[PDB]
Amino acid sequence: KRPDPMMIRWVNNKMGSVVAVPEELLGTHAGVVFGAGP
Amino acid sequence: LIAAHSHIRGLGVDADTLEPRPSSQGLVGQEKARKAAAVVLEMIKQGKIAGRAVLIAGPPSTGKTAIAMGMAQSLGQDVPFTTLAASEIFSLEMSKTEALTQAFRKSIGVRIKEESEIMEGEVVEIQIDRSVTGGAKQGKLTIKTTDMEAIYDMGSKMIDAMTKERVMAGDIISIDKSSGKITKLGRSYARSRDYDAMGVDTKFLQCPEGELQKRKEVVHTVSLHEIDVINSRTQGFLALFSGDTGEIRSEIRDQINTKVAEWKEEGKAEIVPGVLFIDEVHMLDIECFSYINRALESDLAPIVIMASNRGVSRIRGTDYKSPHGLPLDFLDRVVIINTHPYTPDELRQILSIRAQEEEVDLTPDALALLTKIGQEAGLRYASNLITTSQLIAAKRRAKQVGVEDVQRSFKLFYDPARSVRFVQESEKRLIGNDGVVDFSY
Amino acid sequence: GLNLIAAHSHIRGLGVDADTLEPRPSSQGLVGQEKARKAAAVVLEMIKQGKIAGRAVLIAGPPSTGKTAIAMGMAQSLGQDVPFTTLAASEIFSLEMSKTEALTQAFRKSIGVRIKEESEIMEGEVVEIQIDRSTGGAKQGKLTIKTTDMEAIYDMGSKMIDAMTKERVMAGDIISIDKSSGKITKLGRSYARSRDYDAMGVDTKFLQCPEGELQKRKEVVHTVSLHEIDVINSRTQGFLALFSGDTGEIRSEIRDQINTKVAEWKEEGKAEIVPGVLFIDEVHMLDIECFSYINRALESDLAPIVIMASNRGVSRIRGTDYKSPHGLPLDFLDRVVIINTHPYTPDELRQILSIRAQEEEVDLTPDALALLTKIGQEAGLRYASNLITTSQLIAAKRRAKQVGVEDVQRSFKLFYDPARSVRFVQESEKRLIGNDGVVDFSY
Amino acid sequence: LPRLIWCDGGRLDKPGPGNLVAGFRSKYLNHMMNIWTPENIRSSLEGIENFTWLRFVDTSLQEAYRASHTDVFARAVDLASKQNRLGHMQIVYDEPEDKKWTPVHALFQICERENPKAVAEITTEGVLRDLMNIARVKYRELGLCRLEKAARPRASAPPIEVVCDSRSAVIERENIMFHPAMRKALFGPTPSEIKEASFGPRPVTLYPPRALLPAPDHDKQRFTNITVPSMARFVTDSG
Amino acid sequence: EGEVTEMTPEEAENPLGGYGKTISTLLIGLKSARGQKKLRLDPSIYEAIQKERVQVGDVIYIETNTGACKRVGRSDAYATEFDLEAEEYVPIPKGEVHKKKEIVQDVTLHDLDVANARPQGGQDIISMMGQLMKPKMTEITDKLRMEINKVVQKYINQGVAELIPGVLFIDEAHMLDIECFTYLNKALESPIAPIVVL
Amino acid sequence: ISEVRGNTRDHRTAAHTHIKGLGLNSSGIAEKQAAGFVGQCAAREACGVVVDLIKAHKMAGRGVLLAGGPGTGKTALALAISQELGTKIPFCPITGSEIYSTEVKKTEVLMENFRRAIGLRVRETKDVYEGEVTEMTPEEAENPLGGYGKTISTLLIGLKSARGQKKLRLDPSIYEAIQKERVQVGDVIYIETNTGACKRVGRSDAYATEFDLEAEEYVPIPKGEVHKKKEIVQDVTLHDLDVANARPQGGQDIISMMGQLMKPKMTEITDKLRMEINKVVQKYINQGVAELIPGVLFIDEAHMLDIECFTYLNKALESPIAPIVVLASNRGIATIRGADDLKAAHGIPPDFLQRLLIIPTHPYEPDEIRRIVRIRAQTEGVQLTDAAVDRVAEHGVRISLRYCLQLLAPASILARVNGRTQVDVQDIAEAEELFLDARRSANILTSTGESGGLHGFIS
Amino acid sequence: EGEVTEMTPEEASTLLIGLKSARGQKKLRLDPSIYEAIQKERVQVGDVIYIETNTGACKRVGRSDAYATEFDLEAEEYVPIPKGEVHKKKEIVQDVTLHDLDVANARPQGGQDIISMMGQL
Ligand SMILES: Nc1ncnc2c1ncn2[C@@H]1O[C@H](COP(=O)(O)OP(=O)(O)O)[C@@H](O)[C@H]1O
Ligand SMILES: Nc1ncnc2c1ncn2[C@@H]1O[C@H](COP(=O)(O)OP(=O)(O)O)[C@@H](O)[C@H]1O
Ligand SMILES: Nc1ncnc2c1ncn2[C@@H]1O[C@H](COP(=O)(O)OP(=O)(O)O)[C@@H](O)[C@H]1O
Repeated sequence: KRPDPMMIRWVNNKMGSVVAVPEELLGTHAGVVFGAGP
Repeated sequence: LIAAHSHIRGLGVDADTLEPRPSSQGLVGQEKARKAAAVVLEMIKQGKIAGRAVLIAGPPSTGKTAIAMGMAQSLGQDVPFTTLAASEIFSLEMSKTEALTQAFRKSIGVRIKEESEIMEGEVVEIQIDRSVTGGAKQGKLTIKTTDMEAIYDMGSKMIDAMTKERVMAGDIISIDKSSGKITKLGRSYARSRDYDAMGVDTKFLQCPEGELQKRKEVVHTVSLHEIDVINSRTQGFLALFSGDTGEIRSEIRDQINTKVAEWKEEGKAEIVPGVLFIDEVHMLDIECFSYINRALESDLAPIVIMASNRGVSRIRGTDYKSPHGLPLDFLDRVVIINTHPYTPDELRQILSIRAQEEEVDLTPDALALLTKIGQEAGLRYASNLITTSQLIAAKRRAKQVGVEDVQRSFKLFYDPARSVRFVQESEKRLIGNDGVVDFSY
Repeated sequence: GLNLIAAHSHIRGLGVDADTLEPRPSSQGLVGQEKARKAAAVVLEMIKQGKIAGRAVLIAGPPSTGKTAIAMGMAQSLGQDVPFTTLAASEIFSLEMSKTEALTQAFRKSIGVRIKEESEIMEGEVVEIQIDRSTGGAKQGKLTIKTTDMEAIYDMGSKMIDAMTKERVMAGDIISIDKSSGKITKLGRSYARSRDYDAMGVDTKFLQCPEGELQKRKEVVHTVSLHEIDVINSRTQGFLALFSGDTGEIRSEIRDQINTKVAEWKEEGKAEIVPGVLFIDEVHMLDIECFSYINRALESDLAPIVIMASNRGVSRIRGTDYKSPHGLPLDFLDRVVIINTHPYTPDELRQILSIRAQEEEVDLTPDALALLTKIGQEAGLRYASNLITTSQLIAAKRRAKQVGVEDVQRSFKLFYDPARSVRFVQESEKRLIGNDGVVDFSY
Repeated sequence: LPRLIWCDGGRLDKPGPGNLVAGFRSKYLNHMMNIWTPENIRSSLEGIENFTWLRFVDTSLQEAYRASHTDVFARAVDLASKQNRLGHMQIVYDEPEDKKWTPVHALFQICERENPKAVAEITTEGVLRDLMNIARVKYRELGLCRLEKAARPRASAPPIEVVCDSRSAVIERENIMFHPAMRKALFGPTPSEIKEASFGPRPVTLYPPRALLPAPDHDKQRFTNITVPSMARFVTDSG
Repeated sequence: EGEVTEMTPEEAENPLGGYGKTISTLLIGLKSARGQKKLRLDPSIYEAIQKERVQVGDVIYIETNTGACKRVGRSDAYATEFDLEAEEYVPIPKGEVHKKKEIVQDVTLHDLDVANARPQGGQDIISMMGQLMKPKMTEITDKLRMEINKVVQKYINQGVAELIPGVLFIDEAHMLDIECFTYLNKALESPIAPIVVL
Repeated sequence: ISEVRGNTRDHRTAAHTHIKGLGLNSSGIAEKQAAGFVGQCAAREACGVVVDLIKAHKMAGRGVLLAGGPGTGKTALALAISQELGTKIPFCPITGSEIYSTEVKKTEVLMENFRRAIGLRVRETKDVYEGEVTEMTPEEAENPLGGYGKTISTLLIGLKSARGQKKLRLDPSIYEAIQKERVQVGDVIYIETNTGACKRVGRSDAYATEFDLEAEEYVPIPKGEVHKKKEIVQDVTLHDLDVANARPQGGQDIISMMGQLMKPKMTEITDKLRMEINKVVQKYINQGVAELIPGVLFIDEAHMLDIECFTYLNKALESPIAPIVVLASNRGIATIRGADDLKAAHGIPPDFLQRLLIIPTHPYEPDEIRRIVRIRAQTEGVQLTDAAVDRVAEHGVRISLRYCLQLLAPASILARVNGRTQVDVQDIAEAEELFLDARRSANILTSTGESGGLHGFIS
Repeated sequence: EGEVTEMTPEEASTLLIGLKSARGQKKLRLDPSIYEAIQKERVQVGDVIYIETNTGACKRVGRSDAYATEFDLEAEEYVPIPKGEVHKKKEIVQDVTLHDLDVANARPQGGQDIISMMGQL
């Protein structure tokens, strides 16, 4: 299985929260906020 | 706040015999009118009769509004009770006829029954996927009771609601699947500490128990007018509240009348006929009355209660005078209830009730003087002096309203009869009907 | 058909000799009114010649003397070739626009611009279509089409393939193509292919194959009124306002441009101007502001002829508190000629009732016709004409083949005429609501 | 309609051979002798002259010129690409030392720089927020979004069309009656635009930022008069 | 009709329109109990599907008369409790994907007048915005009424329609005015006027 | 940017600028000359009870009538009531002329003003973080998700205000707002805790020199704390709630946006909305988070209302949430504006007149006029000789109070253009001859307009 | 006025358009904005077009009938090539009024105001 190239995932549970980003979006402008721009 | 009819809390009649008590539920006297009104309440509560027009007539004061307001208080919440000042029918947005049609149809309720499913549980997990630079959204909710846990798919509308509501793990939430409303109720454990800006701390709750889903019957009452508005439009249902409806086409109302009959026989709806109270009806014109003649003839007509102060008076839009200000072919359709001027023993009781409602402690001498003033100057004026005397008594730090305070109130504030004398005594310094006046000393 | 029998359905024209304008005593559905029908015949000559602009004619006479009948006669004898505008004066009182705007629009509807345009048009039965979609569609395609006289293949351009696939053209369809624009209209389905049409219910009609050349230069004649050109130019889809009617008060500089543009087309020969006629029924319902407008709207070269009808005596002009003949100000009546219509004699009443009975489906005995004629003299032509329908329905209910005196007498007894109904209100006065609003409900 | 009227200069606004007025009048009345063009505005921008206020209404000479020439639909799309920043200043520039700061070029935008709504969005208990939402909350609580339609139009039609045997008329029908830019505004970005906006090295704006068609008031009926039978009817329509 | 099995847009790269790209067609797969089709839809029919919020696995209805689309529900193949929103789970449509239905309709001439005065049936932009603007009566012209007489006359000549002329009852007719009565003198001459009872 | 004007910031003066209050003792008895009033002692004492009625918040929909000739101080008394109450209490003044809108039925206009006169005060806490963004920094998660290139557990933002610096350890979901708002380092933002999102105010003017040209405005750094939590008090009329519900403002769609670009006509709002507003307002009052502030609707020239307005006010005044309504009239015995054959006192329908507390205002004695002249002179800043005070007061007695008061400003100018700071009889005698009163002007109309053919008045 | 012979870009947006008549050819350097006007008209090579080069108006007159047999059927309006000079210079005296200026400055007019087709407001 591989995640959707265009969708960023937020998830929250007992441990708190994470956001996970497709490697297709790292190296785009969307990656910049995660420290992983062009 | 206290208002003119706040003490009126019913019609004051025996529910068995319909006998009016001489004082009850804030109403005093008027026993024939109160008994007639009690019979009209039975016609309303039974609902079988359509379009009976009742006119409460009498001189000013004498409780025509008070009795009509007593009826509203006796019907309770489920039944429609539309009140019109007859001056509201004149409009720029719509014709007078349309304004009357809307007010008639506001007075008929439609009690829809729905069955709905609500979820309720502790949120164990929430997951949301968002597109970059676009509207596409999807997600999953993991939700729990002491006895179930399940994972639900979420659509875009749910994801908007979930974030608007800031749903977080450990929250207790309930979701009406029919309306799509989400509400939070508390938390199963403390708000987690690592993150800043996480918002106000909730109520505590223990986890919900039993099944996640449950079914719930829910009942909604809407007017025929509200159905008219919803069905005349694809878009713009804000007209329910804004006015702004235009003149709704009659073939829409034909369809709604048919479908509501179908909904009733189908058992989807119970029709609930209420009343239109038209206040000071002599403000309607001859075209309004000609419309109402036949609006009354529908089997969806409400019972129409009316009030008039008028004697033999000119009909509006008309050359000629008629009793009550109303035309005769209209009055042929109308039964009249008559209210009468009060006895001093009735005025004393009404003033005592007003004083209690306004929380004012009259001395017996102040009440006697106010009763005498009530005979000479009118019930409304004497009721105004109660509030005035209370203020004056308080400024002199008295415990109770004395004759001193009523006399000073009477001195400061003129009654209508004394004001008319003041006007007659100063006809040159007041402006005349022909506009002449003298400003010089 | 759709068109039912109405009050004027028997009128087919003016009943006048085309050579001399002499009216015949009865023809084309009009009886009598000979002096008035001759005058209306002279007005038709003025209209059809188009030379004179802005004449106003008043038809003046008592009620039910054929003022509308003569107006229908003129409309029917001009036919569809000329703009005829039928205005009730009550219509000028719009909430959408001012009275003078509504009068301008009525005048502008009554002048036509006549324009002649050719198109090549291709019409035939489809023998075959093939289309290649590769897969985005419409890459290429071929049409085979025939008449009873001719057959051809056409290579199709991709936008014609879009037209063909939009209108779901299939073998056996009889189609016309306006090849100057490429709209295709499915005139029908050929009978020779009836079994190919498996999705068509038994109610489906079928045509024979078209005839002659597959391609013809058809010539179309259009007439568009000045009002249509005005409304077209008022907003981005202004022509829709010719139907919904929500034209505002269209600005006069638009009209002045259009007047210049049409005079240009006339001198270039691109178009012809066809002056029509405006009919204003019950012209006395216009007010003093309307009349002072009409005074000068008649002075234009783009004024129609105007024809007006009034029942009124010396009567109050609307919007003022004084009285004038026909209900019309003398200021206006100076620019008008009057045609006067008279009451009918009994033999004219007999003839009109006969024509009305033959236009209706009514077999009428001679004594019933005599009785209805006497009722006509005493109760008026309209009441007697209304009794024809009634007596037929009574005769039919008793299963009778003819309307007899018995049936007319039931009708006369059941339905009062105006004079009997006036007597009824005078005898019933206390039980009716009087002008003072008083009434007594008691026995 | 004949093409003489509908195509060949019987329409006053459309230039061509046989309509020599329209091209002149279009240029001179909308640009040369037009008060809202930036060269004309810039002459009147001072003193008590008629554009003196423009300095303070938060709009450029270019924006004033666009708003005077585009229609209220096109302007409403342009208004989608804009931010309520003067309302955000009400949240931030708040203390007495902030002196109710406002950009001086936005000085006259008083009623949006201060109004209660923006504050009610931000307070932790939404009392004034809920008070401003009563009408739509009540509407949904009554279920009028979900109750079946009790009426619909008995007949329905598409718009009337001009029939003219010219290709230009057919092109114009597509340009106006199926207007691409209005449709694109209503329904929003295409799938490749969402990809091209999302995978690029730098952000990029979209012609509308979103689909601008409103949400339907009725949750099940939406924008059509089609109705579908249901088990409730099926049980009850046989006695 | 069918369950939507696949749904795929195809795009136009408009160079200089300024609105950016547009969608040139949609390809959609509809499956019924009896058979299956793939439809290459016109953009204006895809806009109807966009308004209806259709997704793969929905059951939909497409009236080609209007180009309107109705979402009937989710396919029963997906029937599950575990969605927060109250979906209509519906079975796969029976019969062929493509159907023709015969319906008998009762309309008045006024319903036709109004339908063509304020159009709402197409998927064009005028029809679209006409569903969003406030309802409003308008002074419908005699041109529209005479045009609709010709439309109805063709339905009659085609045999698909029959005329049912009825009656107008004007109660309280004394409340009319001289302009109304003058107008009835024109209106009652109309060759398809009703019977009028005062 | 803007050039501040430094020299002067003094007030203008209008007909009632001297009225500062009702001028009453703590016992409520009127002082014979106080707060700018002279006389009217009974009417001021009655208005003093009216002030106490309003300020007590017990009662709804009581009516008051100020009755008396023109110039007898009725609007002075109304303005004094508004000042005794102070600006926290709503005060909605209209003339009866203002009710005849072209957009809506006049009873809607009356009901709008009726609910403008009712205030609501709501107390809430505002809770936001603010600053220029000093830093943005992800934290990787210790349990990264499979198949994803990065997993972020926290998103740190540094916020700086003029008064501090703070590291906000935010929930990772704020990436959504940062992308959509396009937040950079050096942009000024706030984060609101009721959503956890952020909004961008602009770029900090600390960066205004980053480029020779950039297309954005620059905004100052917030001069508050970096974390702003405080209570805020919001005052709205119930009419503001009507409009906020009937004409929602924030809509993102094309129809909302076309709406806010077009003429925003008022609409005939329903009693169903107003009743539903009242019922929810009363919920929050019972919870104690809001408090109702019943104000005053003052209707000047109330004889301009017609009988349809008055019969509506019957219903309006009977509703439980209603202002105090004050009417003023001077029209003697007069025809009701909408009922051309009913004449009544004050021009008020007798049916309605029974509701009102009536306060009469009487004429002024010569010495009261003279006292008002001096109060008016010292308010307009005019300095007079005592002979000039007498001559002005003589016009106040012989002609009208208003006329004599109006001569003070002309006479002040005529004095200073003779180099005199103090106005004297010579100046009054010129002002009164340049500026006629009504009656002397009417005598000219009677004398010169004796004929109209030429050089005569049009009549 | 001529048959379009060429539509070549010459800028990073400026075209050269070639126009033909029975009496010769001419090439025009196009301003980027009149090019978009020509592009909003559905102009292609082989079409006949009219241009007011001073006012910036242009019209597609049709497709030249030298292309009439591109296909045997296409939904297209084939017109003869212009028989005159491809370029014409005319002196026109144009009248307006101050009210035409009022109207033009008060509201977007004509093809600017497309939403006006909805009527009502
Ligand atoms: N019989 C009664 N019992 C109690 N209160 C009364 C009675 N009659 C009148 N009132 C009160 O006195 C006032 C005047 O009566 P109202 O009903 O307004 O008279 P009207 O018939 O003119 O409407 C109201 O505040 C009402 O509550
Ligand atoms: N000379 C005539 N010949 C034939 N029919 C006539 C004649 N005069 C009147 N009628 C018919 O009698 C009826 C009444 O006359 P009409 O012209 O309608 O009245 P008015 O003159 O008041 O308009 C109409 O149905 C009309 O067709
Ligand atoms: N008692 C008073 N003391 C001081 N000034 C007064 C007094 N009464 C009236 N005035 C002033 O004289 C003028 C007339 O009073 P005003 O309130 O306008 O009369 P009204 O409202 O009755 O027409 C106003 O300029 C007012 O300020």
